[PDB]
Amino acid sequence: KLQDSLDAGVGNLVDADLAKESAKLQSLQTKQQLGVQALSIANSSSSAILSLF
Amino acid sequence: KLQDSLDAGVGNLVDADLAKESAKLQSLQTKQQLGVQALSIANSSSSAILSLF
Repeated sequence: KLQDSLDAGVGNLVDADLAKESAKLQSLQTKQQLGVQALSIANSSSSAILSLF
Repeated sequence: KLQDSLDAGVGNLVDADLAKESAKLQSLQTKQQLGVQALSIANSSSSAILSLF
């Protein structure tokens, strides 16, 4: 019983809660796509000046 | 006879009614599956915003 409680305690110390990581994963994938889109918007600022010339 | 009645009384105090636990077990397994499905629905809320960009 003592060996089982030491192993369960190690699990309390280091194990991930995977049900919570699933939510973090989905939101982070959406954030990465929005970040690529925002960088694409920032890249195009120079093209606006071409119209004046 | 007194020893048998003391042992039966301990059983009245602590024993589980397993026919009732079988119903609780089945309903709880269904509830766990529905909870995983509900968490899966909640995880997907961010993906709706990607359409606007």
